[PDB]
Amino acid sequence: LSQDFVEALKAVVGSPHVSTASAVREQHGHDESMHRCQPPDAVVWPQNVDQVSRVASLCYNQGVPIIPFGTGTGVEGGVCAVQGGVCINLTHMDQITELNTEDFSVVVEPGVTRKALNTHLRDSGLWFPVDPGADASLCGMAATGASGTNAVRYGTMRDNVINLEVVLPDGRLLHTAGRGRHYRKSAAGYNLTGLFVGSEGTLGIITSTTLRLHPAPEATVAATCAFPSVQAAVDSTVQILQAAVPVARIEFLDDVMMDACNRHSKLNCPVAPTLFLEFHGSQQTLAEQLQRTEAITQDNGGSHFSWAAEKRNELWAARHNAWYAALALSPGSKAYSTDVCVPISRLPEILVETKEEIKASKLTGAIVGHVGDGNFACILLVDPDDAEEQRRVKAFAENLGRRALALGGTCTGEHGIGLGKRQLLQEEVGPVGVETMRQLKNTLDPRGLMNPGKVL
Ligand SMILES: Cc1cc2nc3c(=O)[nH]c(=O)nc-3n(C[C@H](O)[C@H](O)[C@H](O)COP(=O)(O)OP(=O)(O)OC[C@H]3O[C@@H](n4cnc5c(N)ncnc54)[C@H](O)[C@@H]3O)c2cc1C
Ligand SMILES: CC(C)C[C@@H](O)C(=O)O
Repeated sequence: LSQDFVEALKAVVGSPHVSTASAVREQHGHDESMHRCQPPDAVVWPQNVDQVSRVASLCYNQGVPIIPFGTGTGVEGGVCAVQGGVCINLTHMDQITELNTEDFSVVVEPGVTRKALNTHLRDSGLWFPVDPGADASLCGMAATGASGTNAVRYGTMRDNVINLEVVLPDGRLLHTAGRGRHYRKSAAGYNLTGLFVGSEGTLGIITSTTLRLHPAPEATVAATCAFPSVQAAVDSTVQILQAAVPVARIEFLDDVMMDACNRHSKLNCPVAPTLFLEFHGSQQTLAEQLQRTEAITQDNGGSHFSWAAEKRNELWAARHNAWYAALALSPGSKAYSTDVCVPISRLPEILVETKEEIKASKLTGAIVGHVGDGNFACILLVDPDDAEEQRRVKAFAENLGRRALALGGTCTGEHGIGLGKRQLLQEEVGPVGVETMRQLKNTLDPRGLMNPGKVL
């Protein structure tokens, strides 16, 4: 970047809020993925939406790529500056506004995390349910189309984003459903909100998200259930869903994952393929749900439920930190991930096959997953210097993605495409799907400067 351009950035946001220092750029050049750190040419922290718009307009008109940056917890290289440019760290805009408890809605800026929102909401009787394990930017979660353990009951980001404020690549300000609007449903025009959820910073910069809030459950029960086999745990999951038990959380850990979590959390669960379960209801609807869920797990060899405020928090903290538990197995490893999602009836086939394929290869791997959605992740731990191992693990991940596609599923349930799944996406939606997505990309970002090299 020229020094005139850098001074122009400083004129917008203030000198302390622009950095061209290599260390600062390198910290913003990677996420949690394997994709090589590619440092942006500068990092900029806008302090308000007007500044976001002016930074975007300056970059766009000068041919400088723009990389939106939330909390940098993505796992597909979304923030990697493959073509250089300006990384826009959005987290100084950290205000919660327009809290409408009577309407179950709130507006959050990119610096607001789920933990901050739910802390702000304690005593309200409301909470925000979509819970990635990282305390991520809520606007980043809208950008990636995130889900979480609670999504099986309470929906994904797509289900819970009511409106978005978006700075388009050339700086124009768009309120996807209209400025200030919030409602339960609409047929008014084309739904623009859904287009920007899961856009990963390639269509514009989300500067606020209007979120659906949910009533806190009357009563909560959590438990773990150990199984003799992966087949037994996943058959139980499918049968629980087919019986329409409205479980709040249903999470799978294979024996490898469970052992890693034990070692990283001082849980001490039996080392076995395991379901972490949570139920929400009145003290008596719970008794009904438990009754019927235990009957199904018992049919498949599940243990009697090991019951879990403080022990349940411990349970879900261990689950949320599964990524770090797996990385801690061999210190220094980074890791590759998968994220397939299949029709639920095909979930037993693909999980059992994945476990078998992990055994049959040199590969080390742990399995954890939002199986209530038909979704799971492989965590594939690698040496950052062993190029041969990385080639095998990438080949494994691509084969797993293609197997999910063969079953009618999707290559990513929640993490997104970034740099890692672009070729799988082309196979998933085919030539007319690819061209259609590209046409939408081109009308919003004619110059191709909005997070280039990602998704498409
Ligand atoms: C331990 C751990 C557990 C996780 N668990 C889950 C899980 O259960 N479910 C799940 O879905 N993900 C999960 N993730 C992945 C990650 O937390 C989510 O993808 C999250 O939504 C990323 O948010 P972020 O702000 O950190 O993203 P970043 O890495 O900062 O950015 C991700 C992508 O979105 C873009 N972007 C970010 N902010 C904006 C914005 N305001 N406007 C436009 N584009 C933007 C970036 O350009 C990039 O392409 C987990 C990650 C970790 C490390
Ligand atoms: C970090 C991801 C590979 C796993 C994450 O999505 C989770 O469900 O804990």
